[PDB]
Amino acid sequence: VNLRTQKRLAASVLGCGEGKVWLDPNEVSEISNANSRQSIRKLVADGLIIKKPVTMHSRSRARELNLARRIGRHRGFGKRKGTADARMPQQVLWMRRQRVLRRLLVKYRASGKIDKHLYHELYHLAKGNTFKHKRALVEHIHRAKAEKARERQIK
Amino acid sequence: MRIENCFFCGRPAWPSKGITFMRNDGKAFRFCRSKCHKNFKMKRNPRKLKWTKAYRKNAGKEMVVDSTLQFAARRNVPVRYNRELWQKTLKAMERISEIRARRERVFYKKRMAGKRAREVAAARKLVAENEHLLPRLRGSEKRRLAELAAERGVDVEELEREELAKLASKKKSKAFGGEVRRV
Amino acid sequence: KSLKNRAIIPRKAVKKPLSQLEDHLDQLGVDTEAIGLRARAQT
Amino acid sequence: GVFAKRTMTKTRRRLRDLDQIERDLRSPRHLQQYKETKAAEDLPGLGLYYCIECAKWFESETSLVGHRKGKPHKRRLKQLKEGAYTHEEAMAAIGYRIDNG
RNA sequence: UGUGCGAAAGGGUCCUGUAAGCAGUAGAGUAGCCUUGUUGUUACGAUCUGCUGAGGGUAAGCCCUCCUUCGCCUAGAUUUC
RNA sequence: UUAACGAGAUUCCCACUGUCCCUAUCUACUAUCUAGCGAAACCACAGCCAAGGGAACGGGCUUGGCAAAAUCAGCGGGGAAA
RNA sequence: UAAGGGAAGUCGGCAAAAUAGAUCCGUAACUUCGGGAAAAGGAUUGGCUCUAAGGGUUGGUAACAACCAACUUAGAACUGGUACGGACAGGGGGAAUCUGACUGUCUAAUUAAAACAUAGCAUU
RNA sequence: UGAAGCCAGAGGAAACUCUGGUGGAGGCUCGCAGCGGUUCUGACGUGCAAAUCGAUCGUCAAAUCUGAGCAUGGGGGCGAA
Ligand SMILES: [Zn+2]
Repeated sequence: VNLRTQKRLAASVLGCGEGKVWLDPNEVSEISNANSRQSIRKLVADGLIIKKPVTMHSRSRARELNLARRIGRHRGFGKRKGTADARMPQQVLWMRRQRVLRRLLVKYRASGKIDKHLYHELYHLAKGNTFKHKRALVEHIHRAKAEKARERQIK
Repeated sequence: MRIENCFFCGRPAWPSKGITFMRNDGKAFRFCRSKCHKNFKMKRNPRKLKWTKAYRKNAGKEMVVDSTLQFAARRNVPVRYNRELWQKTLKAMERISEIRARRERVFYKKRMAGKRAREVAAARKLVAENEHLLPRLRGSEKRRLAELAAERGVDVEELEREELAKLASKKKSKAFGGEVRRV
Repeated sequence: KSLKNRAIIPRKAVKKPLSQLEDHLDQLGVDTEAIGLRARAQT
Repeated sequence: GVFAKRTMTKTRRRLRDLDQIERDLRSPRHLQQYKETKAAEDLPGLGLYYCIECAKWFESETSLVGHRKGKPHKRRLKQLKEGAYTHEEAMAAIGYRIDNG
């Protein structure tokens, strides 16, 4: 008894690969009598032909390793293989920092904490790499405000 | 001749056994085997390797304080030879060996006292969690015992107990699979 | 179990033999004749 | 990483032992003998920067203070704190002793 | 038909290096609950300690075993002054 | 007395090592044995030597040494083989 | 793979071994000032438990709280060790000479080169 | 690796100089594919193959690799020769 045609037809009917087709070994003559797709569908409905489930590929180890790397494990010099720039680019870091500083300056000018001339010179200082982060820019704005208030109180 | 001891592990070193390392500071290291010699060349600590007498002493698993351990020493002051002294020494060596053996066995039992209580507690916990896996009669066997007790006017619980005795005595293992009949 | 190479066929896809099921219940210690598995078993 | 790990256990690649390191730490004469065994002009940094714990020469004070933060130096410190294995400990392990009168 | 042969097993002798699991006022620290700290407590936590020279392997060209089990046996075929 | 560059050619140094002293051992696939399948190159005839055989050559001739069926694995002196 | 020795081997260190990822210290002559350069020579790298920095939205010196999200970087304690780029992957380096400027190209099937081309230059 | 251009700070009468960023140039460079074909007492040598197989090697953003259509024809063509 040859069942190659039946295996191919059952794969096409079940919508799977031929390695996922299960033909009942105790029903080989009745499966061999099935030459048409209607007969294969009838055997599938009878349960003589079933589609085997997929083989396991779990992501549990990947998720635990992701949580460990999030909390800081496996980040040492023995784990690093690419260069520092290949791992995190300085251009990406700079672009993020510039966008953060420009967003903060636009917010402060819109709210009215700083005026337009102060905004302009702070924009050019941020482009000239004076402030390394948002807290640095905020503290610079505060010290400039303190100097301006002291000058106004003196005058 | 004399019996030396391995520097690394402490086993008896007999003549032509092992290898000696001579260091430039003036110290010599006798090893009983290539295992100890290679671990020494790999700079492993004998105190951290659990198969060594050094580890066993540091862990307190050898009897270290005893009266019988005071009789063997490196005698650096020789004694003029005396036949009577040597024979009474040999008799002393036998008696010391026997006494040391019995005291060592007592020391080991004092190390291993609590095992019975720990095992009994573990067994009680296991039985309490798994009462349902204890041996049980078949339903067909229970029905046959019930009808036989009704016929003979006997105790069904009694018949159940000797049947549990029989199935406890007869241990049968189960095989996987089974032959498929040919057409 | 052979889960490295292939998945286990689900239990609902295999017809359970009446002799094996009756034997397993007899091992567990129940009366199969009192429940009548012959009527429940299909053909 | 270890340089040329295949022939690491040869006698011609042998390093100083921990008991000798303990003797060098407790007594300067032993360390002086070990240093007279070497030639100072061929040493890294002319022999001026030496770690007794690691029994090792370094090219600069920055390099020596640098290795002190590393884990090999800390493992040497831990092993010295535990104590090196010696002949008297080996003798006590079998309960043997020396009768000197 | 034996001081037999074979398969197991037990003992020995060697090799490795202390099994799984459970427990611990061992454990850097962190977070909750409350007595708001008095091992405060509970929880997680590499590792450490004990049970544990333990666990595993051992003839495949290691040894012993009428007296530890089970099996096999006086064939079959061919040829020969 | 020309920098950089080069699968260009040459000498040396450190490191390194079975290159060597001086060899040993292990694994796989062969070779080997079996079942099946199954060529070719080459082939005057053949194949043990020694001395002599004028033409600096003998395998066959002369004179000696000798000389016993049928075979298998290898080998690379001779014949064969580019 | 190999004790001890370490090129004594060989026409010739052929072949093999050694080096190698990343972080940090450091890097000479020469030079067409661009390079050389990853020159050379060094320190380190596991696991675990933490700490710190780097954002967005909402809420009335808010220069403050809450919530949300993900990956990098630095610092510290503890801990196993014969090994920590533990497999894999992955420069040996240096001092010189000759030679062609370089990138490139050809003798398909024995020669890849000081040959050819090239830009630059000169002549008709 | 980091050329022009650009930003900031410190000087300098200015022209310029120094420091830190940004930017992303190159018949630049390590190297995966592809393309090529250096080396090996390599494999193979009546081969898997009338030029193949392994390791190693050169190049890898361009004077790079490549399909189809079309052109050049033997006193010829084409030729980084
Ligand atoms: Zn020993």
